[PDB]
Amino acid sequence: EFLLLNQDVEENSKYRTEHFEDILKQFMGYLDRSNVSIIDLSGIPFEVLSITISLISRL
Amino acid sequence: AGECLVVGDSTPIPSIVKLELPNPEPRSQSIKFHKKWSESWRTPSFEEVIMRWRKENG
Repeated sequence: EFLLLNQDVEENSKYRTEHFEDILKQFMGYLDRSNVSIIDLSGIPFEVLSITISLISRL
Repeated sequence: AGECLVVGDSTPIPSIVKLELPNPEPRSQSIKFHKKWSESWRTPSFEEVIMRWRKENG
């Protein structure tokens, strides 16, 4: 569900291309957040782990 | 640092040669990490930068 593959739900469909600047998240750091970032790839199924890491690194 | 070996037919002996510093130095700029840190808070503008991400004003 983290990839929001079921777009039949309205909540998964409310994310538009305008909702792009805030998906970056801590992009500047809330103006007070530091940037200690932990991408806890623990519970994610493995067959999309490489895909997720590639996504984040390329972004 | 500052030494290279010239290998070729133009020389009898390929050797290490100490090259004097060129003057003026070309604009060799490599970003260094730490000094940018510890400089209070840096706040880039984002409207323009995501605008450039879309190949609008590149």
